[PDB]
Amino acid sequence: DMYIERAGDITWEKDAEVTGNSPRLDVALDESGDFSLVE
Amino acid sequence: TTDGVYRVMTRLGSTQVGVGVMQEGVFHTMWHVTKGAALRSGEGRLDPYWGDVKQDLVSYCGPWKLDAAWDGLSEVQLLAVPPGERAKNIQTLPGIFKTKDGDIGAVALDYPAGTSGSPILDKSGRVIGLYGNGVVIKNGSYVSAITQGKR
Repeated sequence: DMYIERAGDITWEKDAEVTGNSPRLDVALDESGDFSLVE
Repeated sequence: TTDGVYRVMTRLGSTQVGVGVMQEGVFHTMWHVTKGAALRSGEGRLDPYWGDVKQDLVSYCGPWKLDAAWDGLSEVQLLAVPPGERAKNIQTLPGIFKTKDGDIGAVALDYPAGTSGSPILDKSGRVIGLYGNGVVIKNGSYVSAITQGKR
């Protein structure tokens, strides 16, 4: 019941919206693909 | 078949569960979007070919093709495809998931869950990873790994 629909080209856009922090975090990745913070 | 970014929909009513990347005739998304189910593409059927739950990635019709990686310095662009919204580029400078197996770029952007699988791009337009597997740091501040596979 799953289908796909084209949404756009894979292109860099000159002068795009710029947002978001850049945190540095210690993490562990378990067998289930779950990231978790570590200290 | 044609290269591009795609919505991943499911069928009453149609919902967007994810996003993926078509490249070199292979469709790439994250495992938790499709759980490896077959995808319909027009009259055609895309069958899962490679998948890994730990990486949370899956490729259809062939092996994983995307191999570009974050340079650790430059801003990137999340090519977000939110449900009901046209594709839009969000520029950001990645933070870093530091793991015992090395550093993985990460983007502190919080888009609806149907945006999982959206490609993250470098300045040449190469897909350096997919959006939507990550961690929360404090009160829903979601940060997504830049998840990339092996070619």
